[PDB]
Amino acid sequence: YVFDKITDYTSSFIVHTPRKDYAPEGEKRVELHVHSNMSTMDATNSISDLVAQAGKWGHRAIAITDHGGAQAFPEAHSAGKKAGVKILYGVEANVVDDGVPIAYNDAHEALSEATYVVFAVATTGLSAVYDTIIELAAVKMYKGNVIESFDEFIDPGHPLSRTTVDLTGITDGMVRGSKSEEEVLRMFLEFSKDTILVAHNAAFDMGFLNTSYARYGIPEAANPVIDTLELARYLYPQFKRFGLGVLSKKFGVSLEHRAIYDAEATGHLAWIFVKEAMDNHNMLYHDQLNEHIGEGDSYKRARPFHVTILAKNQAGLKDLFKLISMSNVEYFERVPRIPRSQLKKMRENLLIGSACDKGEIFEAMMQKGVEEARNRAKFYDYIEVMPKAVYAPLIEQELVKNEHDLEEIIQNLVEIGKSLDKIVVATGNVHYLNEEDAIYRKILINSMGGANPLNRHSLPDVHFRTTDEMLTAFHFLGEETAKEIVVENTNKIADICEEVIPVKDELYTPKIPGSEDEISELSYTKAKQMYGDPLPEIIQKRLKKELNSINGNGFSVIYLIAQKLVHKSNEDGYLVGSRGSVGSSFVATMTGITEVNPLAPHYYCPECQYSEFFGTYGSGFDMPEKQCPKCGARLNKDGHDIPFETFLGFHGDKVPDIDLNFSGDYQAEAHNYTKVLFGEDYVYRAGTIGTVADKTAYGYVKGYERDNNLQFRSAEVDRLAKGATGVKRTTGQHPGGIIVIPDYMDVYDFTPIQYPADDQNSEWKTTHFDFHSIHDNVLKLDILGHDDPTVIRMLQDLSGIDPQTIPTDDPEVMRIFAGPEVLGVSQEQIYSKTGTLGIPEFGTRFVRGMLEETHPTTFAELLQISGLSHGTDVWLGNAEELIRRGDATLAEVIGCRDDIMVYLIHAGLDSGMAFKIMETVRKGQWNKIPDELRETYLSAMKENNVPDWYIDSCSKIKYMFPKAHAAAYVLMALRVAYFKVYFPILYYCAYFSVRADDFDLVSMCKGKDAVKQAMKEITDKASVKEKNQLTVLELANEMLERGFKFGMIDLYKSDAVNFVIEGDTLIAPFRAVPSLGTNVAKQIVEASKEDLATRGKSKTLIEYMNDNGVLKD
Ligand SMILES: [Mg+2]
Ligand SMILES: [Zn+2]
Ligand SMILES: [Zn+2]
Ligand SMILES: [Zn+2]
Ligand SMILES: [Zn+2]
Repeated sequence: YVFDKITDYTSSFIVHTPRKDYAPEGEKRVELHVHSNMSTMDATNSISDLVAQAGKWGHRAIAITDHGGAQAFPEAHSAGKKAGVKILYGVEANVVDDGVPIAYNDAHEALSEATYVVFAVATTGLSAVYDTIIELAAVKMYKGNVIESFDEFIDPGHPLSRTTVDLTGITDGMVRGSKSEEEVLRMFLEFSKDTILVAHNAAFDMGFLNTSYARYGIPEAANPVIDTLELARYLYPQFKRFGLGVLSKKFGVSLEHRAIYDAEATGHLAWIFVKEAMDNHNMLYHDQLNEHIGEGDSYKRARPFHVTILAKNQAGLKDLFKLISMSNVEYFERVPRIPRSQLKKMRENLLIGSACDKGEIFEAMMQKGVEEARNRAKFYDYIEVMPKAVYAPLIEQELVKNEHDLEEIIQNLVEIGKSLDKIVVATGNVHYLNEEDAIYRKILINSMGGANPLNRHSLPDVHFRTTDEMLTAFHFLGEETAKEIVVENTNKIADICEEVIPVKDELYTPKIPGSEDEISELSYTKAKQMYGDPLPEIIQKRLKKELNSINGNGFSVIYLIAQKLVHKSNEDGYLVGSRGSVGSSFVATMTGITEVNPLAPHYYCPECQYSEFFGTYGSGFDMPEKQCPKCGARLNKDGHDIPFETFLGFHGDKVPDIDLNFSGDYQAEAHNYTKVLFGEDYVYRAGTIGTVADKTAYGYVKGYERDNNLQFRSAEVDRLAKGATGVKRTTGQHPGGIIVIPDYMDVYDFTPIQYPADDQNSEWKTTHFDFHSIHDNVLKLDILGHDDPTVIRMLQDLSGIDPQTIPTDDPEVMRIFAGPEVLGVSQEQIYSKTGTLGIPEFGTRFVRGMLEETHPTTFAELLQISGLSHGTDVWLGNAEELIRRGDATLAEVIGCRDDIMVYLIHAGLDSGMAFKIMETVRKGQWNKIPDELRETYLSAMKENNVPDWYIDSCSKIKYMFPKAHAAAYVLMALRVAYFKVYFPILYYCAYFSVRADDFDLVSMCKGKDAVKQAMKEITDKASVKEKNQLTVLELANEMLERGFKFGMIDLYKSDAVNFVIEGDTLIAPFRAVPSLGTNVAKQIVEASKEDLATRGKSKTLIEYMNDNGVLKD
């Protein structure tokens, strides 16, 4: 089979009828237990392909039930709508019994004075139903002292398996000659009279005893019982391990596992436990031992079991989301846990199921008996019986002795269900699609090793089974029973559930009263202040069209939130930049959200509010410095000719998207204000599902071959890797996204919630679903963090210059981009043609060579450089050769999509056609577009006399950067350049303190020679770290060549993270010193050489300073 590379399903190399459901059309099964790749590191197939498979097999419904999550619900919805297959939305939850009693036969005896027969049993196994006691020990204890002892051996007819001979120190001879049970049971019944039975895991030992009793018609002997396991859990929740040995060790009790020892050990503890129960609490009787049960962290110590929960109706889906959210947020231990009481409250619209062999019913039937399974099954709505293979690992694990006993377990479960009038269904616990895939799942598990108990044994065959396979597998039950539990009951369960929709259809934005009016008032107030009450026609038309598009579509909330966030940012003294197309909005400019002005190049008078508008000038900043005609003030200039259609789309029917680069420091404050704005219960950090990628998958595959010692063709490694790829590995938060839920709706109408990476200490909750499926229905606010706003603010603190006052039309920043002669350093010295090292977006070697080659000296030319840099194929094979060959200037070449549109409309082409042409070129689809469309575009361009090179340039373009983000980058660059060109020490301090994280401090402090040698090493090389060090070292060499110097870290002159300035030397932060740490840095700031070492706690860092000359000081 060609998987890229041809696979025979046996091996791989480097140079078919699909599975069919043969059942009749109406007699197809419904698969009710499906695990997708959203079950963390458990299943490997996407829900989409499972749903597609089901749609080819004619099943009328399928159920998605992942392990503790619903993260495959949106993809499942899409797949079910494509395949015409009904989706039942469920989860495989880990449910913990809320209340597990400590005392079993409630009685009003006094614990301090009662007689305890602390007993124990050696066994042939764990299943009281299919294995028997091989020994019986007990110690009658009083007042904490032993009174009597009863130890006996019981001989099973079969020889003891080597497992028992080892687990239990009992051999066949050891019990070769022993009394019959009937007799040993009667002896223990008389011995255990008028006493309080005691056991560790008293459920296990009481079930065995009662089963043995019932084997001879002996009375059940229901005297009061105590389970030391539960008592220890309740009394010492602090412990995380409660096994006898562990507990015996903790409380200093000695044990080798022979029943006699076990018994004496439990007794030596049980005395302590009962004393603690009587003293530390008010439990002086047996009954009082059960009063406080299932209260508190009880969920944390309980052992979860698998349950299947299916949403009955849309209310049921909301309830499943609330249960998933609570299991993630309130009842999480090493897994999302649902207390059984919570599942009972919310079950009117939930069909609860018995799940798999890890369920309560299968566990009870295989280890406790039909009556316990019949009582537990009372709580479920349907019973799940899987084909024997799924239960095959149990036989290999020796839980079920043979195929005869396993057939007895499945048949009993079918009967118990008919008896209680419950739907019994065959499910399949599907974890993969076809059987060739099994190895896919096996290669994924092996990676976890001892973490996954599934490794201890072999994995089952959990593959989607056709209807006939399931029917044939359960045929062992009978003919009118297999067809019932496979086809009829499953379809009955499917018909019970009403159609559910997990994802909404429209966008639900928050409501702020007076938002449209507020946005209009802000925009018009700013416009009047900048251009006068008799507003110019151009600005009038722009504002009217923008505001009609915004307020008309109900998007004023997006702009209003953006405005409040940016205003608060300004009040704290932080500039907010933007990413995307928000700068294309003049309402965004006037409301203060953006600093880019999308208007046409224009002059405006600061005092008269006069105005003149112009495509002769590419941008207003690139215009003569004229003086106001009306008065003597220097006319201000602005405008970058950015249409709003790029942001609000043609016709303005598009949802505004405002990504704001707030400072890295202030992002927390911004998110907290988004909470204040909408409430702590309606804002959630966005969520991302980190999965396994091919590098990791290849690693896991190679690890399997090494561990199992099997060679694979390299191509087989490749095929196996492409198959373990896409499996959920973890969950994360988006870098700065926040999702807001309308106060007239709750999060559960959209998604469950959780903590990122399941960290319960997280200050924010994330959405359970991907932001990629909830962002078309609720507002996703991108409050991103960027280092640029952190640099400008510190430069303002260091210099006082208000950032806005800085002029971006300076006549020396163009010089910075032409050459370093403005800086006062030679190209030979700074090792770069342009003195733009460290100017945001203008210091990468590639972009620096682009500048050296084209020598731009205008704001429009700098925008073209930024576009050439963030566009694929727009330059290396496009405008780099059109410029070197001399065909076109830097200004003429295509650099941004908005530039494409403006030029096509600067020429006679109609605006609508250009928008279409701009979109086509932006999406790298010009080649893809059919000749009819390409011909319309070509004819229009030629009629407007479009230069022939332009069309050729368009054909090779892939992705083109937006013009507004480019203008933001260029403004930040020009402000940081003002300081670099005018106030160098301040610029250098800000850059290092905010961006530089890796300093070869000793080399930088030594002088130029050292930095030069260090750069050579990197030049000869290299790891990401080496190149980061090389960028910091290059800025260091520029600063050193400029006469400024660095200083060694000073105990009384070094800030923890920020460089300090004295003359032309920046004192260095403690953070820079190799691994001086950040917490250690803060501690030093808070504060003999030994005394300093103490405040810091590291001897190794003390040795560093002792060698670099601070400790010498
Ligand atoms: Mg025991
Ligand atoms: Zn699983
Ligand atoms: Zn399960
Ligand atoms: Zn399962
Ligand atoms: Zn004027």
